[PDB]
Order: sequence, then C-alpha cells, then structure tokens
Amino acid sequence: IDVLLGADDGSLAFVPSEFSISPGEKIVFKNNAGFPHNIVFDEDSIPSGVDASKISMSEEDLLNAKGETFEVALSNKGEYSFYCSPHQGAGMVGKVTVN
Ligand SMILES: [Cu+]
Repeated sequence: IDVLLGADDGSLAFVPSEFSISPGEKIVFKNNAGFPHNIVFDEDSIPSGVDASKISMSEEDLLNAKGETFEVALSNKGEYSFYCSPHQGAGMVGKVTVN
C-alpha cells in the first residue's frame, strides 16, 4: 500500500491516513509535498508487545527529499496509531489496522 507524505494540494496529511492491511503487506510511505516528514508509531498506541523501534523512524530521523520512502511491514494484528513528528499538531497523523 502506498501512502503519500503530504497531499497533492500541499496539505500536511498522510494519504490515506486510515487504512487496513493484512500481516507482512508492505506499507511504502513516500515523500510527496511539504517534506521533510517522518513516520513514528506511537509506542502507547500499538499492539501488545510490539517493539515500536522495529517499525518506526525515530522522531529525529527525517525523509528529506521528494520521492524518498520509508517501508515497513507490520505483523501483529490490531490497531497502530502513527504520526509525523514535526507536523503532528498540524494534524499529520494516521491509524493502520492489521487484520
Ligand atoms: Cu510530516
């Protein structure tokens, strides 16, 4: 599943921001507009026992250039909330459900 980092109109959003997937399916987060961006899973809002570091950028890490990507596949079922660190308050957040 491809997820744009920044919408095509410049909005500071993941597109899509809420979506499902099945275990092992690639998520490719791609810098689109308004970069730098990053993808951080919220360590308090992911499934029991999941290591957020295995699936996240750190908050200090950035994707700098247009078209740069961060790929992650999730395994464990349940809800995972994530955000872009520098743009979280602007509303650049999302939630993926592994089902
Ligand atoms: Cu961002």
